[PDB]
Amino acid sequence: AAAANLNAVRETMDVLLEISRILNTGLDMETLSICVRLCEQGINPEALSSVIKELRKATEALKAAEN
Amino acid sequence: MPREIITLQLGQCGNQIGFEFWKQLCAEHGISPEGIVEEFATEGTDRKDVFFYQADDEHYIPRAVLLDLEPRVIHSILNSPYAKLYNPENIYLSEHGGGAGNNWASGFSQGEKIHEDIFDIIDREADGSDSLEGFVLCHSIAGGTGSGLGSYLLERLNDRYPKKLVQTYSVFPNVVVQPYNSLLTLKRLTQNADCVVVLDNTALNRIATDRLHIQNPSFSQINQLVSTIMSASTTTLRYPGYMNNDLIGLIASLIPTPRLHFLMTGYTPLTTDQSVASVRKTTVLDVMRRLLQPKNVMVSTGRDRQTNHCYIAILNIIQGEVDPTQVHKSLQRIRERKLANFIPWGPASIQVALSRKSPYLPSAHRVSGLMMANHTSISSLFESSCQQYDKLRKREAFLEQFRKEDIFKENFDELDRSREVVQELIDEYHAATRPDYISWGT
Amino acid sequence: YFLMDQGDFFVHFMDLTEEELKKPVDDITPTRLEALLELALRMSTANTDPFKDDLKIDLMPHDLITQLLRVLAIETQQEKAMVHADPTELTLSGLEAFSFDYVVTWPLSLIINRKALTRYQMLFRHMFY
Amino acid sequence: KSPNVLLQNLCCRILGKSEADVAQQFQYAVRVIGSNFAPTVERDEFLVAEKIKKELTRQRREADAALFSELHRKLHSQGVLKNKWSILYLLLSLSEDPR
Amino acid sequence: AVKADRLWHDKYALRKPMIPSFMTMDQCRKVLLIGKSINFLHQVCHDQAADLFTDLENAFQGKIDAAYFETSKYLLDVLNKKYSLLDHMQAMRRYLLLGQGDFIRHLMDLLKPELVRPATTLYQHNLTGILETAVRATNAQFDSPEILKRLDVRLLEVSPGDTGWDVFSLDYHVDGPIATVFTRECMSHYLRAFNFLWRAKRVEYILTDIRKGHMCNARLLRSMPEFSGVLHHCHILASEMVHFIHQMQYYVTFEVLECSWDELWNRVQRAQDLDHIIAAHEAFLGTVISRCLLDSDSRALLNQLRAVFDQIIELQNTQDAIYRAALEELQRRLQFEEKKRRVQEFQESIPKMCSQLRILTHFYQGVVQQFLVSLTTSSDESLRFLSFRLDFNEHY
Repeated sequence: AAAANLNAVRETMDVLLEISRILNTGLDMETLSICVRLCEQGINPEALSSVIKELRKATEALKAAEN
Repeated sequence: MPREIITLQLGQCGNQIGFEFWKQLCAEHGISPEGIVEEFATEGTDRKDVFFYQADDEHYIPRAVLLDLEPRVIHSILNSPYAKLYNPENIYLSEHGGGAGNNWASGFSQGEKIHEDIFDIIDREADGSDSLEGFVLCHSIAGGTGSGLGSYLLERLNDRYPKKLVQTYSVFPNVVVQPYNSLLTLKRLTQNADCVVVLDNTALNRIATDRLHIQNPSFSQINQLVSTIMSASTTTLRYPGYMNNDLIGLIASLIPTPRLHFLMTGYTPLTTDQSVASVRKTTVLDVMRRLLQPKNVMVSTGRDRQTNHCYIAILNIIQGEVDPTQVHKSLQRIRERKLANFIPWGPASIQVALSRKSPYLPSAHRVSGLMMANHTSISSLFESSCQQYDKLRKREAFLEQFRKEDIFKENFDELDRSREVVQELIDEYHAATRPDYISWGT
Repeated sequence: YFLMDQGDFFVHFMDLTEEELKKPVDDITPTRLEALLELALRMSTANTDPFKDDLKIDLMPHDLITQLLRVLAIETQQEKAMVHADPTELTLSGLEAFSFDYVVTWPLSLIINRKALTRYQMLFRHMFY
Repeated sequence: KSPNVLLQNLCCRILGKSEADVAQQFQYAVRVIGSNFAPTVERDEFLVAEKIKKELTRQRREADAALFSELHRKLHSQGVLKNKWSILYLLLSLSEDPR
Repeated sequence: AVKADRLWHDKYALRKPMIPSFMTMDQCRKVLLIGKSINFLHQVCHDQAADLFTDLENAFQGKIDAAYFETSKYLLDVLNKKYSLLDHMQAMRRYLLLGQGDFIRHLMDLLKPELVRPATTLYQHNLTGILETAVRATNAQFDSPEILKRLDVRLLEVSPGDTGWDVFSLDYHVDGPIATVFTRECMSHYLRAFNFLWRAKRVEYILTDIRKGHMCNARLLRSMPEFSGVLHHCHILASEMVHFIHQMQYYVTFEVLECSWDELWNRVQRAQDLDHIIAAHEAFLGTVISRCLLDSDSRALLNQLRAVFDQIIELQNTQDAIYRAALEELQRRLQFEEKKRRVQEFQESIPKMCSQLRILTHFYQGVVQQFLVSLTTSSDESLRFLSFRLDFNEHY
């Protein structure tokens, strides 16, 4: 029972990773698993994407200033 | 948005070709000599708006400006059945009836003198155009007005509309300054035009004599052939297809890019209307074979045995009842048989578009085809022009009238630069026979 | 077609067949052979013959010489001797397996049968070579 | 506290600096995170398929929609993750801008 | 409760057990066909016992066939002269099968200075208006105004400026009364073939861009040849790719669009029955489907085509970047002249171009080699003839 549930959960996570790969989303495994858990537990995907984009833009601005 | 094309008719030849082009468009669209749509043309399959503007009275008016330095022809046009087609306010004629005197430099100086009126006309037509695609200049390279004023207008259009295509209908000669006019015009076509359709009067005369059995073909008949070619050039506009419906794409396919803009023409059928060709169903393969026949090419290219000339690109607009499967089979057979030699340094561009004819134009042929081809043997014409220029320059021939004009009063350095540009063009055409041509000039 | 009346098409096909002289033509599908034949057709006066669409190209498992020898050696003591025979020692066959067949719909399918079709194919290949 | 720890953990590894050093970035993140507390994604199969098809066409791919369709089945095998559509929309949004 | 697309197909059904033994299968089928034709003429066209058992095997089938023929002929006439069935066929040929030369390449020619520009300032409504304007001067004046209203185009929108070569697809539909001649699946397959021919046209457009650039810019500027070495290193590979992709374009635009469109046009031209025109549409669809070679079972051909497209796109992008850099450098040199380091940097920029063009040439050679091997080793003689024609191209 529990082993089957864990197998189903891991199959779903692997399928989500594969779908992100085929979509070329460019989302890493840890970030994808965090965003998936955030959406399962209840959070606005719009807000999460906006925060991720703001953080990535700050990172790229720091990298450009480094260059 | 409309896709307007402004026609600039320069000198006798340019104005006559523009007049015959507008006549052909009227005949294809069912428009009366006054510009009014004929009752039989209410259900037309073409919207005049592409090349003509529509007046408030449902009159279709050509977006054509006719410029001549001599009153005789303008007065004959205003006394012609087509006088009502053109807007009289869109016709500028220099009151100084002195002309350019068959001098390219004088024609250029005159274009400079009439710059404001001409660029005002071009801007008026552009603003009356929702999405003006470009300008088609119909001129001769050997005269004064059509060469000089045409080059001036090409320069000013390239400067003001650097994103718009410049197509030319350039009449090649069969005037002691003719080599100078020809060299200057070839220079300006090479540097400031996106596409030059070469209309060789020698080849047109040869075709008129050999194929129509016309003893001494008149200029009127040559201009009728030119207008037929111009109609075939606009045939791809009238039938909605999937590709290359604009002058930018036409120029890029035929003049094979803007610097390689010397275009050879081909027309089919080349037969007098009196030649009722017996009951032979013209096949796609027969069409392509006739276009590939040297006797059906409307440009006199030298059979130089030294240069292995090749086709850079070919676009065939086939108008009429054409089976696309027969078009495909004809292209396949042409490739397998290598019936045409293509550039080795670039992809073989052979396109075939099938379109329907205008319901208003009588077609004796259920299927016709025009080929516009950029082919390195066109270089033989530029080489001939260069040899004529060098023959005149070594003799300082016909320079006395040039020295009267300010551009040539001190020296001929602009002539020498034009000769250099034409030499570079010749060398690039020779490179186009070689697989490294793509890298030859750069 | 089979009797090569108006053989200018066969003269044109000689040059296409000459590019294939190493291996028998049966090693290559007949679709491109028929495409070459039809692209040669429209260059010759053949419009007034609405019966060449019933012609098809068959790839025989044996060349003209070999098949002829086996036909003239079967039900005879020659089959044993020429069972080892090959066209490499003789003229090489790269275009002698091309043949014409006439597939026609019923009830005209009753007129033409494979017993006659084999003789047609052999005769046409011999004439063509 | 979860949004705060999420943002700090994301900024400490994705960026070489924390977004508390630039208060504009921190303020923007904290004002973006708290707008709504429920996912706002398209939960229809038709809309998900349309988004995937448009993404693949803008990617110049016209044969991987079957792969995305098959992968979303493996995702929907359990039938206990109702925001898989939410994460697919998140990936769509993160991939649409550069494409 | 039958849609307007199936008033002749499934407006009425057949009951196998409910057919007598004196009436055959084709007899019942023709009876159903005649009844469906009559109902369709009523609904959508809006214009104009012992003996029966015995005559079943003498002339009842002939009467049924004649009635079905006449009803189908009248329905086809009404649809053609009322709902513009032939006009809709010609529209779908022109818009989703490249039957009259204008469309996608002209839109690319117009948008080439604009496609690189951001698509956040360019939206599908402006291009829809441009298409509507330019289709009137085209053959679409033959199409009904509702047809031009139902015809649009999808293009780059909402982008900072990037590739738009592979995003261009005409979408076409027919009205309700005329949609019994052209079914839903028919229009869907027309759209699919339009997308395929759009990919093909984008590949051909990249090839033509390369060709026109290397035919013209060579004769548009005369400068030092020390930079021409890396140009030749790039352009040998670029010309091999040009010839390959022109061969592909000539093969595909001939064996995919043209044959199907000609067969459909000939069948419709001789078609006097709705079943006849439906079969013509189905044959066109099948011919377009057959040569796609993009299905799952054609994974090798699909990957080879994707690799060829990516190679063409990369070559075009690198050629454009090289041309931009050379233009900048030579403009700076001309400004300096008008007003040694410039020449030194212009020469130093050449070796990197040569190395990267050697790498690109090697990759293109490898990919073309694998594609030719896949074509030749296959049991389809069409691919072997394509490989033979490619070798005849004097590039391989």
